[PDB]
Amino acid sequence: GPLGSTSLVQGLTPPPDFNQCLKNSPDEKFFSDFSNNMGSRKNPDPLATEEVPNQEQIPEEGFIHTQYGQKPEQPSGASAGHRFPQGYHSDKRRLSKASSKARSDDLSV
Repeated sequence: GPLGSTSLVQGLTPPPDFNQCLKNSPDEKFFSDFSNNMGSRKNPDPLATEEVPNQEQIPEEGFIHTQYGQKPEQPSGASAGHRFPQGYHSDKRRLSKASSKARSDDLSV
């Protein structure tokens, strides 16, 4: 009728939204869909570690004690030449402290 004869605007169609003004927004993500979850930043390693005191694990500053030893390992018995289980004749018995009177094990160890 009047006020709506020629100019007929039908803007309520469910498929489109109309409320985004149909201006597309070809991007407007700022991350430009490069990943989006890329700028979160958890642990991208900004340095290498954090501290890096001795660079590549340098224990040899100048405190080489080794009074305890343990540098050639050898977890297989002891000695690799003469050996002991090939005779076992220790004439050195001047070692005390050892309560070797109950070395029969029993159940007291």
